[PDB]
Amino acid sequence: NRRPKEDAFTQQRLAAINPVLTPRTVLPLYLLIAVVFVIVGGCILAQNSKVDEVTIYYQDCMTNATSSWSDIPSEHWQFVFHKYKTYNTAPQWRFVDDESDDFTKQRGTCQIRFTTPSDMKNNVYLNYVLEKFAANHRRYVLSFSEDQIRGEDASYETVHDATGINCKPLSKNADGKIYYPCGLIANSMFNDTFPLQLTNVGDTSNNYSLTNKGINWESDKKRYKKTKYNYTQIAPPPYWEKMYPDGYNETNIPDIQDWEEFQNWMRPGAFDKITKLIRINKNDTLPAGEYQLDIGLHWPVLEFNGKKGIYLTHGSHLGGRNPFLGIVYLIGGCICAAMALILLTFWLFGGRKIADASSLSW
Amino acid sequence: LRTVYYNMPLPKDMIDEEGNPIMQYPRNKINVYFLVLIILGAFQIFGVTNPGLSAVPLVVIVIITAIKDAIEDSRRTVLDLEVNNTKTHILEGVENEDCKFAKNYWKGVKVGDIVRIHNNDEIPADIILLSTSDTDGACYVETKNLDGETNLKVRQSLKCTNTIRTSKDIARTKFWIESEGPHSNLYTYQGNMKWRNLADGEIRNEPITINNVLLRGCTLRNTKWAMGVVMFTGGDTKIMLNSGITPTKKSRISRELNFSVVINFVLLFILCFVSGIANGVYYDKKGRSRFSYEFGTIAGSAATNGFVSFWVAVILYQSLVPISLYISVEIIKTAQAAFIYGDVLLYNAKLDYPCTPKSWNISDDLGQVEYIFSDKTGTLTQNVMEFKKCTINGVSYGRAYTEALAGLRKRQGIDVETEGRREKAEIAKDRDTMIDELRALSGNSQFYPEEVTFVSKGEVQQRCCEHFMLALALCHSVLVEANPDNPKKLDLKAQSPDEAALVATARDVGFSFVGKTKKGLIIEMQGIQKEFEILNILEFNSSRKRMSCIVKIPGLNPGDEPRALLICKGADSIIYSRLSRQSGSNSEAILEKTALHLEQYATEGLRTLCIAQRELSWSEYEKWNEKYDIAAASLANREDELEVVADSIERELILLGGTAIEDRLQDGVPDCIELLAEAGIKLWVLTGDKVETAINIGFSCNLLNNEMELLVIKTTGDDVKEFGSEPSEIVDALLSKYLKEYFNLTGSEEEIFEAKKDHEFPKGNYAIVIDGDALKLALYGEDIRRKFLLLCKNCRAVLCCRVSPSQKAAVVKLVKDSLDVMTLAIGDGSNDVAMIQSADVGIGIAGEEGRQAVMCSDYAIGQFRYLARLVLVHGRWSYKRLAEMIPEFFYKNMIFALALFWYGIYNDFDGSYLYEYTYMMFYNLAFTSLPVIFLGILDQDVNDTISLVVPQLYRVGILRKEWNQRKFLWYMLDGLYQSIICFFFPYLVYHKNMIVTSNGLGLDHRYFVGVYVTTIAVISCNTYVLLHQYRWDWFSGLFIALSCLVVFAWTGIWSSAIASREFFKAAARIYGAPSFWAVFFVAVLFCLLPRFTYDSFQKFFYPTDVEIVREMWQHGHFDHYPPGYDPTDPNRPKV
Ligand SMILES: *[C@@H]1O[C@H](CO)[C@@H](O[C@@H]2O[C@H](CO)[C@@H](O[C@@H]3O[C@H](CO)[C@@H](O)[C@H](O)[C@@H]3O)[C@H](O)[C@H]2NC(C)=O)[C@H](O)[C@H]1NC(C)=O
Ligand SMILES: *[C@@H]1O[C@H](CO)[C@@H](O[C@@H]2O[C@H](CO)[C@@H](O)[C@H](O)[C@H]2NC(C)=O)[C@H](O)[C@H]1NC(C)=O
Ligand SMILES: *[C@@H]1O[C@H](CO[C@@H]2O[C@H](CO)[C@@H](O)[C@H](O)[C@H]2NC(C)=O)[C@@H](O)[C@H](O)[C@H]1NC(C)=O
Ligand SMILES: [Mg+2]
Repeated sequence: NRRPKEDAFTQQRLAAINPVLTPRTVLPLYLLIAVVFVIVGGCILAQNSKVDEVTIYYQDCMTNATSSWSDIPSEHWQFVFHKYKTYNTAPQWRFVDDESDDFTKQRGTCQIRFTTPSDMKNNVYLNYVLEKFAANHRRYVLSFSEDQIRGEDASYETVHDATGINCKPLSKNADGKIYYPCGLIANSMFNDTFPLQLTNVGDTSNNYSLTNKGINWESDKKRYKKTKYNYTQIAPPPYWEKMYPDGYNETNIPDIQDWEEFQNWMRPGAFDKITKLIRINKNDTLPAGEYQLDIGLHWPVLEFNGKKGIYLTHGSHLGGRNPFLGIVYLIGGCICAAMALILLTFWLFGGRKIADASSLSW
Repeated sequence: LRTVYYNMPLPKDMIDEEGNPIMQYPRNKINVYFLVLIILGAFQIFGVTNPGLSAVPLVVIVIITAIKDAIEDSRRTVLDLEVNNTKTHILEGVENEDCKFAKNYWKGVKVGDIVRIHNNDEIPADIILLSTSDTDGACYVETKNLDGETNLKVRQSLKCTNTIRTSKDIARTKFWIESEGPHSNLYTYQGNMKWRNLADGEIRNEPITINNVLLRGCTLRNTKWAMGVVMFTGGDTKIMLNSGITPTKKSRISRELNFSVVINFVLLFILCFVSGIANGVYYDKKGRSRFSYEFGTIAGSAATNGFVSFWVAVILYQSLVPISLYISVEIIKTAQAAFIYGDVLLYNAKLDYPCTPKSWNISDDLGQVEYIFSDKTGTLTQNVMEFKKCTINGVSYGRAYTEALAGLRKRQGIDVETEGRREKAEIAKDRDTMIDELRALSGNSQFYPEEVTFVSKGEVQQRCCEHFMLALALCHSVLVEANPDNPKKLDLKAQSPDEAALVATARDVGFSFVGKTKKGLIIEMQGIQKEFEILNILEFNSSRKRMSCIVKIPGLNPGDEPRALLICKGADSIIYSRLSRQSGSNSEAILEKTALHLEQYATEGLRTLCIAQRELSWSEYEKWNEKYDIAAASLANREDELEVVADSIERELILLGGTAIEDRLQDGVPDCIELLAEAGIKLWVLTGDKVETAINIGFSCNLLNNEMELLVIKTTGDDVKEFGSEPSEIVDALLSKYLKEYFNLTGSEEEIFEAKKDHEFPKGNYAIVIDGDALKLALYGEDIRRKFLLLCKNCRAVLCCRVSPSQKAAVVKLVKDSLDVMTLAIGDGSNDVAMIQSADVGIGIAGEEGRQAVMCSDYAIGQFRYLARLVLVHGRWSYKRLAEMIPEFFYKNMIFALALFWYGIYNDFDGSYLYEYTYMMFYNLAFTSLPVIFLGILDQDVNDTISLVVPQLYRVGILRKEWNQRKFLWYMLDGLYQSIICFFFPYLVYHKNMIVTSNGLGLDHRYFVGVYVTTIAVISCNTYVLLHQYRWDWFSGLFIALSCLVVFAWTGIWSSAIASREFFKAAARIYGAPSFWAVFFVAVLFCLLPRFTYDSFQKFFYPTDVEIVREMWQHGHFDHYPPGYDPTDPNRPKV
């Protein structure tokens, strides 16, 4: 009748492999981990020592530079190659002018001339570093609006008070217009202009092009689309006023379908320093020698003792160069090996034998 | 009194005294909305109230007290929720023939229906019956929750109250009701309905006693349905008010669990004012980058005293992990109690009754029992009386060898030397019969080889032999009912099992009795129905202690009326005292050695009953019964005249012989007691018996084997004094000196500082048989009960004999209170229901004629032989499972929700998150809250046939080693370690912060680091449950892989959807990047490496008993034991 359904699950007779930790299933499990994570710790640092970078900080180029060429004081640059270990041909600044056309606190095209004796091989990436610009506060990274990013319209209340993301400080001026990229992220954008080509200087004068097409992901334009409204009742945010001194006309509406250095700034970097990609070249190789680029300064970094800079690199499959992710395998390998030759230094001389069930046979 | 009207729609806004809801009764629905305001306010959309540092005594107090007990109860709100609606029907609303009430729909549960109850439907309230379909309303009351008895007492609705029955005759009554209120009673109610007719159309009464008031706590069997108005409400039904006297708050884990939750909050409020003192040292710096590009006040006070709308966005989120724990163990304990119920080896196949758990809450508290309290009659003996021996005028022929195995303690004779001697004598009984219709398959009777040529024929010994032999079957209390399967067989029901032991044997002795009818009682002769009859009955009572009858003996000769004689039987208190000097049977060479032959029966452990006879006068034979109709049967039966008239004329009493009654054991009890007492459980037998047939079975069912001290209490006094003069009085000094002598003979440890205690099993074997009236004088006052305890604590198995049924519940409260130790109480009967409720786990044997100790129990095992299968298999599993997953729940939250804090030091404690808004939601719901359910359900540390063979694995439970607070603080420090690995391993990939992509495009949002952090946290604490469980298998190994790739498949579905802002492609950006898969294989290692080392260091060099057994189990020490094995069974080999 009510015999309770014997089915090898309700009596818990599930087929079961019953693992037992002896030194027969453990020492072939510590040795197999210790021999993998060293030959993976060698294969990764083989890949992650060939990676070459160029890092130049230019934040002080307005003050501590001259109209003539002067070398960088070397607390503002470091770069390492895999064919040239010791390499001390220092790059040099040139601050052109204070051009006196609505002059601001920080302006004048700092032109940096660097020297690379190797080849950033196929894909060459031009990032930009930004130390001590804390861009991860509570109110900062929650201040944009997804209706404007996806291109659609906006009311005043759709961007002022919304769940999570809202343009709470920066949705209207005294005139009371709608800012088109509202929020403290897009309002405080890095607006230092970069050249579209690294000039070849001294030897050849055959230039090296750097497009900003395909500067982030191809499957990303389906949320950064073109705007839906073309209104004169919108106007740039209060720090874009040098770039648009009279507002949006019918022509200067920013298509963020392909204005792709802005799509990088709408992901706020999550730490102290920030590197966002701004110039790529998927076509050519970078021949060795010496180059020069022309950065037009517009970003007032010096008041909070911060930094700006350059990060020219060729990326691996593991990204850029970082000695951590290879050296932590050989820490993860030379500890499980050291805990394989301690748990056998004790097992051969402590030496428990598999016996009767103790403490009940005492 | 009380007011209930009929056919009203029961409005809500009315106050009028025609109204039924204006009495304002409560419901049967005796929270969720408070949980919703937590989750909405927690981190995102709808924050109702986030005041800051003022709710810090508001949220931590409600969840540990007001929300723990709401989730803990699994029968007050779960058996109250699933019972609804209990057959809502469609014969409702539209109805016609006017003067016919159009039917209504009031609520779900209400008063005023005509809603039926079918078979297997839990009745929503207390009902009085109105109509059925059978004849004479052939229905009854059932006793599953609140009522208690076994038999099916027929109960009628009145013969014109049962005129209305159809759905054409449904709305055809109306009358108002007198009732009563709250009384905390079970079998008392008053009422009367002057109800309205159907046929006549007039108004007519109906008397009400208790028996038509069936209850809410019922579930109907064996009949289809019944009808009635829902007369009484559900909110006054007293089953939750009578049961239990305890709130069954659980055990040493779930009463110490809520202290473990507070240590989680206390060691997380510290990391909120270390955040508080580190966010005030950030505002007074003013050289940081928070003023140019950020537009606010040049001050602090985000909400109050810094960024506190983040800090109380974590406290209100970390107040969801204790809420998730209480839901996590009320799915484990509901499942660990649903595999006891579904087990075929805890099944009473003779009665078709599985081990039904009457408390789904506790199963863990089985696994840490070390005091079993029992009862001899019922719970470790068979509790059917059968007739073995008898003495007849000196001769007592043949000995059915059952319990001379402890009177002959030094060796047993059942091998070949005494059993096969009398088994051949039992074959000598059954291979031939002198009279037919002897059943000979269930007899086991008083065996009778031959007396005079196998038929017994000047021999006056036989003349009064069959006189009393038929008399014990002629006159007795119960009546011989019929077997419906076959008319040739006769079954016998009784409430006194000894009295039906006589009648069932005397049929099988000879002269096969069939019919006990009020028409008459036959004796076969001549082919004509020669037939006898009785006049009346005299009831055996415990206030009477004896039994007589009033029998008819005819006048068998013409022209004369001969002389009759009357019967007497019972216990031997006053039987031996009244001597015989005038009858033909005097105190002589017969009468004293047959008393010795009844003194010998207790020495081999039998229920010594006697049989005797009466003297009268000839002319007083009518005078003896002419005052009985006016003084005994009319009104004064329960009053004290029946003892007075049974002492007046019988000043001396005539004794002839005696009848011996013996009680078997239940099946497998001497193996079960052998099994449980070596597992570490000091078991105490609280019996209702004297010394020498409770210590007789104490060697039969092998709880006493070697040591028992010879005790001579030899007192007859009492203790009316308390203040001084202790050596002046006899009894109080002597039993207390007996305590200190048998201290100072066995060790000078009279002691006052009670705070020392071991739970270790005692080394020297000892046993106490204390004598009922001694423990009453030992549990009485202060400083004598503690001399009683540490005496009994230093023993294997004490026995307490002649114990009052209130003293049973007092001696189990003594060990439970004065020591920190939970106890068990097993039972069957209304004499230790107070013992079941007293102990922390009350097991109850079911299936008998008494079952008040079944619905009041905590489990419902069939025989006692299942107790060592419930405790030692399903109980120690429920403590090695659940004292492990409880610290596997306060580990896997701080592997994850402490990296919210470690991204405070890289955020200046300013208050940005690191996870999605759905990696905070779906972490403790889908990602990792699934396998700690299955370490709680599918973790057999050793197999089912292995914990029975090695029962000493249960000593982990007594000593409290699988659960202590110090085990817990090495699993919060194991989360605080692995929350710097699961965070700083995706930090130091980004710490120089290059690109981390093969395609060079880079990904460094806050949310693309919390996919590097969550996905190496969900894997590095799903393997940690996989590595720590015993018995990896096919079902829990499956759903620990399908919780390892729900994290890879909830990114790949929600991030690819456009509704997730910042996200369109966190599948391909992250998982197709070689930097994720190169750090996913390091922090999975570094989270397991400091514990798979320690689990290998501890399981090699300081091992526990539960791996030493399961590594012998793979060498093959336990190969020959079959699957589906229990030693405590006779029908299977023990090997
Ligand atoms: C883009 O580059 C401009 C440089 O022209 C960055 O500087 C910001 O320029 C605006 C326009 O002049 C400044 O607003 C003005 O500030 C002065 C005080 O110096 C005040 O008196 C005026 O009434 C007006 O508000 C703005 O202050 C200045 N930014 C800072 C930090 O001083 C601008 O930040 C860049 N935009 C980006 C990166 O989005
Ligand atoms: C609206 O304003 C924009 C700039 O704010 C004007 O764009 C400039 O047009 C002149 C015309 O020759 C160019 O020389 C500039 O290079 C343009 N600016 C940029 C950034 O490319 C635009 O012409 C204005 N609309 C009208 C109708 O005059
Ligand atoms: C290649 O680079 C040369 C660079 O030469 C000078 O560049 C500056 C500014 O770029 C320009 O003002 C001068 O006229 C250039 N010539 C001299 C003699 O100073 C430029 O010609 C172009 O940028 C590039 N030309 C080609 C053909 O690619
Ligand atoms: Mg009993």
